[PDB]
Amino acid sequence: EKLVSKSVFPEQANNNEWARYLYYTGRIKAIQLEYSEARRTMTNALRKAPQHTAVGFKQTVHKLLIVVELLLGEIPDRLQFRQPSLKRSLMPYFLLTQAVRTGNLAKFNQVLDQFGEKFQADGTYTLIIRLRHNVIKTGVRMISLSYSRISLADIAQKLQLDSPEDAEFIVAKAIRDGVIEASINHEKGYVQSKEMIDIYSTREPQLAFHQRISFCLDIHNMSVKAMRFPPK
Amino acid sequence: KILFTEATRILFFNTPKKMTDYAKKRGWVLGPNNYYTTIPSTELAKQVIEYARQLEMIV
Amino acid sequence: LLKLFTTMELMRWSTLVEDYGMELRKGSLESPATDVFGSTEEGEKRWKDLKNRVVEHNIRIMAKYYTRITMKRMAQLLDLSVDESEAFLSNLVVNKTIFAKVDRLAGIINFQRPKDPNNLLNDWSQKLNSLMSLVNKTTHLIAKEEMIHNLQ
Amino acid sequence: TRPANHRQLTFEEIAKSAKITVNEVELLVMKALSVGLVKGSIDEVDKRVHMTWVQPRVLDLQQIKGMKDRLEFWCTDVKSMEMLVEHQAHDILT
Amino acid sequence: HLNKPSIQALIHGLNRHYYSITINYRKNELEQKMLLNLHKKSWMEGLTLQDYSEHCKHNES
Amino acid sequence: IISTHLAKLYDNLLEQNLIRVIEPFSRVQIEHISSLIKLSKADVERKLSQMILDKKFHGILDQGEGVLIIFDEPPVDKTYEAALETIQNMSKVVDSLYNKAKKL
Amino acid sequence: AVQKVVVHPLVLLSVVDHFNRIGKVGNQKRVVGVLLGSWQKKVLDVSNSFAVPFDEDDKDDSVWFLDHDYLENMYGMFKKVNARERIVGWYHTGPKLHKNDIAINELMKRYCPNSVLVIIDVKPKDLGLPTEAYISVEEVHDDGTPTSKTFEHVTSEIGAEEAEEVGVEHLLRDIKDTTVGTLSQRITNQVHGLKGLNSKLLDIRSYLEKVATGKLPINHQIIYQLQDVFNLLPDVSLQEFVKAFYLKTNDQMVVVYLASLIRSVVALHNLINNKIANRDAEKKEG
Repeated sequence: EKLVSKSVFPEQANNNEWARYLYYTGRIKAIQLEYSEARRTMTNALRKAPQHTAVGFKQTVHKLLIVVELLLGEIPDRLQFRQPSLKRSLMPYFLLTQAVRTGNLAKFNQVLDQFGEKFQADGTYTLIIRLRHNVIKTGVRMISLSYSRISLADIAQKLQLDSPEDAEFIVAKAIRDGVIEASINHEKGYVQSKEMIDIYSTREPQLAFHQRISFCLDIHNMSVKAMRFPPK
Repeated sequence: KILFTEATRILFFNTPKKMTDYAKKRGWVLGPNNYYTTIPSTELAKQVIEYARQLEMIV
Repeated sequence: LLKLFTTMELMRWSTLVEDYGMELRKGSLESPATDVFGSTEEGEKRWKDLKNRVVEHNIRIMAKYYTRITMKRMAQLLDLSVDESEAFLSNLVVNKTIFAKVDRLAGIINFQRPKDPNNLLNDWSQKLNSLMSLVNKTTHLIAKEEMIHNLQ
Repeated sequence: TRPANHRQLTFEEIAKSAKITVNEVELLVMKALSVGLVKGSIDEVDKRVHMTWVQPRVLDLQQIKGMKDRLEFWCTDVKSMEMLVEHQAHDILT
Repeated sequence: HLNKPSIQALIHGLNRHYYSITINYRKNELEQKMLLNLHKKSWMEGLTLQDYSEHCKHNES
Repeated sequence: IISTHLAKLYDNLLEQNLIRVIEPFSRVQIEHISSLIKLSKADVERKLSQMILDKKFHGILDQGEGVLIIFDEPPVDKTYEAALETIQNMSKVVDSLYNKAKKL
Repeated sequence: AVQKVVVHPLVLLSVVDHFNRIGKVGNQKRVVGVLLGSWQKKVLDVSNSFAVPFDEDDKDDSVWFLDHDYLENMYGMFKKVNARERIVGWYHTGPKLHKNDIAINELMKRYCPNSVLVIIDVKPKDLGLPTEAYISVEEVHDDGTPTSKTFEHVTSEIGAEEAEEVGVEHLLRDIKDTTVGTLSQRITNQVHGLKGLNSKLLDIRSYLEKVATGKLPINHQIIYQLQDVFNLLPDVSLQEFVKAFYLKTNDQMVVVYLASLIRSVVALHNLINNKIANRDAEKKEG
């Protein structure tokens, strides 16, 4: 990680080496707890990953993006658990994801006891420890996405927290991070989420479009510079 | 806004005086009843001027 | 009375009677009571008709020179209950002569459809090139005051 | 008095200032529009009046100086943005 | 000899009864700058926005 | 053939009554419109829900307080309609360019 | 009377020629002549002009000469040449109006009742002042003021008909023109508009400086039009205008995604074709 921070990767480097560097820095910041940038980088690398070859590469990248996502609360898409070249290889991680989405500590414990060798084999046993300890945050994430407001007693009932104060503490920790946007009203008990203001007339589309058009302009300029006429 | 009593309860400062000192140590204040944009038109203008620049000045 | 019903400004029904009612419903010594506003059945029909005509003249003059009026407040500004005033404004709007749209708590009387972005930036750009009356302003400040510049 | 920073004037201001009842502010505004001095509008719901009026007055040489300063502020804003766009587009202006 | 005589003039006696003298236009900078005002729009349309509705219709087309 | 036809006519005339009125209003209580139209709350609620669901009358129903809201959908969206379809058009162009790259 | 006065790019050249031919020795700095043209009770267009022998003396600005029979004779000659143009007004250089302007206008009102002063600025051609046309009006000074004349400004345009504008173009055709508006030229136009706005700002500020300290009298209609114009300024606040973000981002749709992505794809397509073409050229050559 320290070497990465003081080393700037060349932009002209070939696609596969760029994908390798992206994978390496993504693993570094995933075990370094920079989960958002981690998932962004592995999604980029998979976009740069070869479609046909690099089966082992795509398998490791898929495994680490799965764990990074569900650590952040995001559920990996089922289709990546369906291609023949990845199905049985992610079958341990597929059962992992099944336990994570179900969230039952019994099946979770049985899955851990059955696949811990695979979990450490990728250097993710500590990662799956944090996974086992972030499944609750994931649960709170879908709870808050579904409900605009919810009493902490209802939180404890739907999440099996056994205490309103425990629910308060856990939801406060979860809302500290950028997982849930809300406005807690302890006068009455509201978890009233922020008003979903119109994305248009909010300058956000302007910024996203500015970034995208800058990307297209750089692509066009680099293309027009790379015409490379021959001498004869 | 968070009430004096519940704040003292959840701030884990068993001495209410300790809770008050830790409250003054921060800017998070007691409250009266014990109950604790524009069009910048410059950076975006720079952006559109930059777009025009990338259209002009040849390759 | 014809002035208050033709020129602008709100038609206060209460002072309308207190100023012309010894003269509409009753017969003046100078001129006897009109056969349109007597105690006859047609007289009282026209009487309530004008009690709604103050409503419509009010509505028209506010359409040119108001933006919004509240249902309780305009009801007492025409001295009726809410429901019949709503019904009469409905009759004024349905035949396509008055813009209005009524809420249970707002009862705004305007179509300000509210100025769309295209139209409101059109108005702003107009006022901006109407601000280009600044060019007339400066050319006049130099011309009409240049016959002063040579006069010092 | 209020330089359009808060155009919406609550009926309390017109009532206390003009020494009138809030029932009559609307009437006098309507009269002023009718004669041709102001061209504003009335919001009874929130008890506010919007004013866009075209009646000027004599201007009290100290007020001439104040409006001179306002002109200076807006002209230096114009100048500053002109230099900004010129510097940013110097590549294209040629 | 920079410019070529035309067939029409040539048939009508050019280079047989009369010669075409090269024509040069004396145009100093002052007259050029004054003629430039014929299409110098103004300081206003450089700040006058095009109609937004017409802008949207043009963009849609 | 007369029960069905007259039921259809009754529904249609109910629709015509509900559009010929409420034109003055932009936000009117269902109680007001029902009392002016002489139906039960539930039946008129179902009829208004059907009317909006059929997109016969633009609006939306806030039963959380029990009110009908009215608005219009601006047709400027045609530019985005062109935009997205042109986007996947250029996507197919890019696919053909990808094939041309496979040639290289 | 006239809501617009059109000055052809021929009377401009006539005034320049007159000013030059005089200022060879004629350091009067201001020369007066007669401008003809088709006369309309609508927009007025000046199609031609001639120079009368005008003399002015700096003493008291009241002794001057204008040979009027020369005026009549030249107008007769122009009638013989083209009877269509009629005496319309007059011109003089020296953009600062002198004292004899109104007196000369009264002198020339007999040959045409609606005589208009048309000043031609010769040397100062910085931003926006090709000409200024004035007409005398019969009002003392205002509702409650003593007598004056007070030439009235009329909006002026520089417009040409066919077979005159082509001469202008042929006289032009330097690196100038480019009637089609490229992005570069449009941004340059915006910069020029800002510059003109600032110059007008400095002019009005200068007059207000001259009035505020009492050197120049307070002119009531001037002050009134001021109060109007600073009343007329818009407000970028009042967050309903600010919802112009709607149309700004709507524009960003057509500029950012459509044309820019299409241009990028087109450039890439041009790239790959060259890369095949270069590859094919190499193969034709091991």
